[PDB]
Amino acid sequence: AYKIDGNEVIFTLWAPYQKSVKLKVLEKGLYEMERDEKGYFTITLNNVKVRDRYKYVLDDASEIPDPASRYQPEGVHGPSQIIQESKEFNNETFLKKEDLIIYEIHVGTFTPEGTFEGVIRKLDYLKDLGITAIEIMPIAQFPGKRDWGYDGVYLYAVQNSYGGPEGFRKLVDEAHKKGLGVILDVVYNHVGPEGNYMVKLGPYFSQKYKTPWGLTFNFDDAESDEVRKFILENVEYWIKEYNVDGFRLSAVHAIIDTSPKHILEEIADVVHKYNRIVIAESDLNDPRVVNPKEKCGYNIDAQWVDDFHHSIHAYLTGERQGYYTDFGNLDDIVKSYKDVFVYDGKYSNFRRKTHGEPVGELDGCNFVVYIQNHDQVGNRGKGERIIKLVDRESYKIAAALYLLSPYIPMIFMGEEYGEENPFYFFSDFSDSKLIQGVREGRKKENGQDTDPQDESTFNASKLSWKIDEEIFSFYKILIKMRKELSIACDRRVNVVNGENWLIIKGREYFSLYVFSKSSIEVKYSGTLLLSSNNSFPQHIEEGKYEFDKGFALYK
Ligand SMILES: OC[C@H]1O[C@H](O[C@H]2[C@H](O)[C@@H](O)[C@@H](O[C@H]3[C@H](O)[C@@H](O)[C@@H](O)O[C@@H]3CO)O[C@@H]2CO)[C@H](O)[C@@H](O)[C@@H]1O
Repeated sequence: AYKIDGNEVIFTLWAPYQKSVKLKVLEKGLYEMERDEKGYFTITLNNVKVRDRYKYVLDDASEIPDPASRYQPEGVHGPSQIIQESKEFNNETFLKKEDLIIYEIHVGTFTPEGTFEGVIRKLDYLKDLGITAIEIMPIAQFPGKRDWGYDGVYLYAVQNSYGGPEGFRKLVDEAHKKGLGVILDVVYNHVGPEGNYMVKLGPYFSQKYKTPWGLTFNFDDAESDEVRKFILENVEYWIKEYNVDGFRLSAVHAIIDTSPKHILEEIADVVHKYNRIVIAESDLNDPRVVNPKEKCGYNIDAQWVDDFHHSIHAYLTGERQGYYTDFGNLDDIVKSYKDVFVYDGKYSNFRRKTHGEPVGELDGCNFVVYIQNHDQVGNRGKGERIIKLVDRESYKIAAALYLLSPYIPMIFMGEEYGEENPFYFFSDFSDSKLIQGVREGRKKENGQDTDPQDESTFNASKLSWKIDEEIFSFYKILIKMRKELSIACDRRVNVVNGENWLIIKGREYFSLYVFSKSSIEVKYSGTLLLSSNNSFPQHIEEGKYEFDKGFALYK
């Protein structure tokens, strides 16, 4: 994009497809740019200040925003803007992976405001709940106001309608004062379908394959050095310019790289260079994502493990559609509890292939688990939260299973107080083809009948903030007991199961998960820390008990 250099500013556009490019500074001038042989265009200017707006005009005289824009005040087709530029950052995150309890937030819907300011207003509540890091869904500028974020199209530009650069920086600074970390969801596997102008510039995109969401970045073919650079500088930029704590990488199985060093390893190298954390959403069931270099891995800090969610959801709801077909047994939950992946190199009927690989001795803090998140709610056609799909006891049992697991737990916004509103897929394109495409694709892929482009679809997805006190208090105590029992990262657990029950015993605790009234042989003693109802004894000893449906934590 641009580099401020005392009182001058250098503009750089990578555009090998283009014979000649002009810098257009709105209400100032047009300036010819110098071309190097790799196709970078440069010009250094003296008359540019903060708030100045610009575009680049191409060979065919067409005008485009800066692909590396730091701010798009008028959206994805408007001009780019020069910004404030406080390059101020801590050399370390204070976040410790082992203490991580994550809370996923969609900014537009989290709060009536729908902005960063709205999330600042909730920091005290979040802190008090006991979360240690917030995970922000993508903020790279996308079309309109209503989008999950995965249609982001300007990787360095903070969404205008969320409050732009200033709002986000204020959010992170305020989060830090309250002792909360911020994790940014970033998308390096594709670009959204409206408002991306990189195709006219050079081979940003791979000819080699496609994601379900668009063409993917070119990391390993002709001219890919510069595209690797575009992505790697983006990770550096979020750290230095916004003092962000870490990242959640969208769909790393869709980032394909046959280079000698995988771009995923380089991504982690940048984040580790600045002592930050990265988490990968990976559908590979392959420890290489998370293995250290010495074990041939990319050394990413942790990965999402859908198998854990899927085990719990399928078993508790009886659902078997789509990917749930691969799950549904109690055994699947115990397998994920013991071995992390259910598919650790076993035939998948859903995938029609052998899937995954065992994880070895990696500790629990290489993985993140959840009973809810924006996908497991929002990719449902009716967008239902799991609260609508199981009874109250099972909801509490589910919450306990993940929050007391050895893995890093992630809470979906609202889950903790028993939110009941759906979370739908919504979008805000203005290109009529994409408007028709999204409705038709989403109806077909997801069975979504609400219109993604209809504002009511977004309004309906806003949190109500209607507190179920009994559920909220139950979450708070879970989170606190997790910390006090040193549950985190520790995979040394013993698991016994019968038909309709599970007992899980760690170093300092044991839990009873009674799915259905059962006579159970309890091999341990302890004192009761928390229970989902009042039927469990305060002190229990070794013996046989007939329990009603519920959950209890001892010791
Ligand atoms: O018509 C817009 C777009 O819709 C569909 O793509 C969306 C997916 O339906 C939706 O699930 C979401 O997918 C992202 C996940 O939510 C997220 O966790 C991440 O890891 O990766 C996914 C892609 O980034 O968002 C996409 C994009 O909006 C449809 O498949 C597309 O063809 C269509 O372009």
